[PDB]
Amino acid sequence: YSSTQVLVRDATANDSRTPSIDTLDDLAQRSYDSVDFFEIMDMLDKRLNDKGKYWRHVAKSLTVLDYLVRFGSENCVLWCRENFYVIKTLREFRHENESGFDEGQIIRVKAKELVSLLNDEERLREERSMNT
Repeated sequence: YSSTQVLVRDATANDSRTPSIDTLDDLAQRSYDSVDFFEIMDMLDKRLNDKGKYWRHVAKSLTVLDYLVRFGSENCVLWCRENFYVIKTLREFRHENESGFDEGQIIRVKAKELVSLLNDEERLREERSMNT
């Protein structure tokens, strides 16, 4: 029974837990309600715009977005198309920790893939056709 604010905040929290499928699928289901959608995308917008030490907000928000564009509301797709700039800037996201370790690498990878997916509307439609 968790609120949508708490669910989306926990899913994208700054910690090393990756969002659970349980959580991604509940988000996806909730994305079909216009009020929940507002809440989910509000938080994801904030977190995708984070930088530097808060890279985990980005990485996780990207995972959520990647799941929503396949399993959530068609509005999740339209949102990414409307805010495509945010996603595209993430293909070059950098954060080197003070040990000289690139944490951005996986974000780049995912952002490159999601931009690719978004631009290949026929492939995206095929995937979306398999959702329940």
